Amino acid sequence: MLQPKRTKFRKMHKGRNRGLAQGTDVSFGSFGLKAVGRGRLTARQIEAARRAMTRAVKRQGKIWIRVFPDKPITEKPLAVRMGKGKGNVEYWVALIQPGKVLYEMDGVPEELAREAFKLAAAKLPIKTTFVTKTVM
Amino acid sequence: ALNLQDKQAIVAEVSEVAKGALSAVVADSRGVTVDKMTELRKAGREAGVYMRVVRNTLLRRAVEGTPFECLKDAFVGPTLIAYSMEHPGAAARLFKEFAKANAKFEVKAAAFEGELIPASQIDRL
Amino acid sequence: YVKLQVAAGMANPSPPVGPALGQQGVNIMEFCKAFNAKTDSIEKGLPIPVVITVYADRSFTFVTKTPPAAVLLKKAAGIKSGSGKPNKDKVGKISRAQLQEIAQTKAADMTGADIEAMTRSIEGTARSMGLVVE
Amino acid sequence: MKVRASVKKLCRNCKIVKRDGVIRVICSAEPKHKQRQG
Amino acid sequence: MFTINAEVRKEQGKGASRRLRAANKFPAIIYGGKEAPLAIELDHDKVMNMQAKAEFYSEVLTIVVDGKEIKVKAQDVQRHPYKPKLQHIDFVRA
RNA sequence: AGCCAGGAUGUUGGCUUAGAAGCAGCCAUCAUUUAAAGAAAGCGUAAUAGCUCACUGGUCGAGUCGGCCUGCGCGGAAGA
Ligand SMILES: [Zn+2]
Repeated sequence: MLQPKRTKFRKMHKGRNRGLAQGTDVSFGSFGLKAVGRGRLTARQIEAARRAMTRAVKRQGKIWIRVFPDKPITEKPLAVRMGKGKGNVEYWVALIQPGKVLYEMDGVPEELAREAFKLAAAKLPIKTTFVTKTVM
Repeated sequence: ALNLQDKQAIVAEVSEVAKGALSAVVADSRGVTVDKMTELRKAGREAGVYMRVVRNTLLRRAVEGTPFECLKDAFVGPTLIAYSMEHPGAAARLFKEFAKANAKFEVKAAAFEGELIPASQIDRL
Repeated sequence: YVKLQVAAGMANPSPPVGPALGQQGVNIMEFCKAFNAKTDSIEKGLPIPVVITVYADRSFTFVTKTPPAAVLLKKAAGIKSGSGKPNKDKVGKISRAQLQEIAQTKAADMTGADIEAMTRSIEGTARSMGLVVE
Repeated sequence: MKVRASVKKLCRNCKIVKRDGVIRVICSAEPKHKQRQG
Repeated sequence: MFTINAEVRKEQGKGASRRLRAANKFPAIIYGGKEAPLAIELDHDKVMNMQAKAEFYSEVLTIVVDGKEIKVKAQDVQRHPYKPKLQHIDFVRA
């Protein structure tokens, strides 16, 4: 379950998720799963999904994961008042803007890939579509 | 399925063995097993006979290739044609005994010399 | 109207023959020993196919046909069992003369036009069980 | 009667229908495929 | 062979472009060579179905502008982020 | 789309199994007669047999198939 080996700082500003994505195109595989909607991907989500589409291909072809959960989220536990600092680090997320490419794939029949990606997207919080790499 | 090119080539093959053939017999192919049909295909390659089941509106296009055009009303109903490229007869004598052996289908109308022969007079061939 | 594949001079065990065509009204021992009297000529160890034809009066007529493509390919390559992994693992060999002997036996038993058609159907059963043609 | 908010064809004999503003899935073959939306 | 019909753009900027895109038309450009650049508009559909072939990118095409053809190649093309759409095309004079 | 017809030989392909015969499981999946017929898409057997399908000929007679992009609606939808 992905997570930065080591970081400069332990915690982060909530920040915003605004504007559109970079890496709109499929640069490695023949096919890719692109995100239409905008949202935060926990590492758990990405892992579960990668699993789903790994079962789906019977471990053939190849799978890239283009997104990384590099920003730490915190939570104060239950029954704790406000203040007294910033909450402890719960988990990691990747900010996703419309048009990012979450996974790439190739070495597989197209039909099968659309399938595997449907099964992968069942595990994801955000609106997604199927896409093909193009010439230029 | 069959593309227009497919149909065109096949019309050319039926028209091509039709030009080369001495005599033909049109018959009903319905209600008979592929076992007895491969049996009349062995009794076909043995008698020199070219056996076919071909589409009707395809065989109007191939038989427009002359002089079998008297057969274009014999193409209503399922069509199995026996072209004897070697000898005339041996189709018309083989089919009546195959249809009396099976007692299925028909064997409707023949063609020889450029004319059609009615079903009870195919005993001419 | 039933079919079985019975070893050369053999008949009347319970699981292979007796029940199968015995629930059909057939007398079991006449089939058994007229089939061992006909197929006494088939080599020991080859299953030979037999087509049993039963009529409303239980008197049957069976055509014993020539041993299978797979059995004559077991014997003409010398082997016992063919491949469990055909054309991946290859278990024996036959020159074109054995393809043509097995396809004269099966020239009596095929639908083929020429001995090349029967040699090609025995070619097909030669690629089925893994055997190499050399 | 599987009653759920996602209803599908579970084989080739399952046929979708809208009766009285409900979407159901009806099978001739398999009583177990009988579904209603809800 | 591909033939694209086009009109000369009387306007420019973000506003012009987004009114273009709303009307089911889209802006592109023709540069390269001794000449000056020529900004033009196109029908989104025609071209979207035309670049739906590969050769579009490897070949010399023609563009009909005010009675006058130019022969060009496809240089780079920016697509809308998630939509089956085209924001723009760089045409380089062939 | 419907309705009539056929869905063949080698062969029960080999492996394996008390049995696997298109249809436990493993591997190949060729060739023949072909209008067409997967070494078979499902029910079926102790294993068969038995039943449709893929595929093709017939009858019919002019439009039909399913994606893409969007507009408005349906279900998803329970509380004092
Ligand atoms: Zn069903």
